[PDB]
Amino acid sequence: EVQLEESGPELVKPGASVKISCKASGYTFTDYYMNWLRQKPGQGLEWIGWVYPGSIKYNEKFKDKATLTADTSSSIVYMHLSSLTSDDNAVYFCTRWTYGSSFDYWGEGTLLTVSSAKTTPPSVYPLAPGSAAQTNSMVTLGCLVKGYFPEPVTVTWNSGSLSSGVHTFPAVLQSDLYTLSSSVTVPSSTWPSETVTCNVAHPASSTKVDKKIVPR
Amino acid sequence: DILMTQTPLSLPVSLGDQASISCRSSQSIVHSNGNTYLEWYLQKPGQSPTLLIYKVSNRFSGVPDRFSGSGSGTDFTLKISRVEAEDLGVYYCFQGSHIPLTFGAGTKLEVKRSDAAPTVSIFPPSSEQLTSGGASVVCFLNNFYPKDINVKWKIDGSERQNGVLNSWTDQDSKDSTYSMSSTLTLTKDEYERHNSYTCEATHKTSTSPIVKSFNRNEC
Repeated sequence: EVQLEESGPELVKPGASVKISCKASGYTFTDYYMNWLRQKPGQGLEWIGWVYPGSIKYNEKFKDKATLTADTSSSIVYMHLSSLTSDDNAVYFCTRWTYGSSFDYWGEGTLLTVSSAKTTPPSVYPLAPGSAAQTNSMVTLGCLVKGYFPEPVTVTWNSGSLSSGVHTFPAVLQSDLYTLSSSVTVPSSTWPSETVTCNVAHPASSTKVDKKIVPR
Repeated sequence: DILMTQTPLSLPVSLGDQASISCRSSQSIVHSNGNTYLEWYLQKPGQSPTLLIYKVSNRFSGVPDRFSGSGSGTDFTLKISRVEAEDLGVYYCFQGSHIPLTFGAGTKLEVKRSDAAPTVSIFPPSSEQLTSGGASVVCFLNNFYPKDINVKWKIDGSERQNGVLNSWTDQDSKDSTYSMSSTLTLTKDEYERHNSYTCEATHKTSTSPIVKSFNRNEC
């Protein structure tokens, strides 16, 4: 078991600094460089730098942002990232490298979120059609889950009963808070004759909201 | 820096057929020692990248023989002779000949399916939200293929771009479609100053945009 174990996810405030670790086990630590990489959501991998005792190299782009250190005694390296902004929201990976080899083993990634938001439960708004949508074989309903922090939120419909026809969209940031929507398409037969409710759970605030979708 | 250009950025494939992805470097990635340190990595959602190929054409241990790499100099190809479900992910080419080390932007391998027009639904703001002083108008554009779609909001016939937030699902594992949500958020006061709200979707499946709208003073 060669393993690179990174520290856990970090939620830090803008301007703060964070120190992410990458602990190496199962191989001779001083035979490999540790490289750090950023991946912003939905984007590619960017090389930050490597750290090896006596050899630390940065990508120019990260030179003022990241400080890499290695603690050979404990076979751990650290990437310190300073004056954080939401531009630094990313998954950071470490990986190892040696001469004649490649990035063969990687850490699991450490997700960094930089936000000044407080834990905030979602407002959940039912999305019922404006009633010209009262004619087709299928009706689409939704729930707008607005203004929560942090991720995640879980959305189910009729407590998981309605699994088919469900689209839960990835959350987006809107004034430092997340907004997500979910849609469900059900037979016109079944709504409004049957209750449809979106069940929204936000574990960080221990809040659940079960919003019934009722005609407008 | 050596810019690594991958093409295509999204490659629809059918399971079992071959896929090729191109990676071109802006300069030669032949190292002075004459090796070409061109590597390919595969990343699946939520997972670390995995090394597939190194030095252009060598498979890393455990990489099945359906992956092959070729190329020289600045033009490189990763070929998958028979795409399996487990191969779906994002492929990155990487150069380790020059500093800074650089990756291509990634080619996402996606499942090909027949074109599907989006089902578009528009939703006026809920009364609950209006009571809070906000007005989000939501447009769902569901179950379409291919993923390329353009959504435009019009309010009283004029394009509106500010306050729009879009979100896209990944390809649906069940039907290989994509869906998108587009939300226009206004204040209740701004919302009440306009009559017609239109979500307009341009998608390859029709020659003309798909238009859903509602009039605020209707029901």
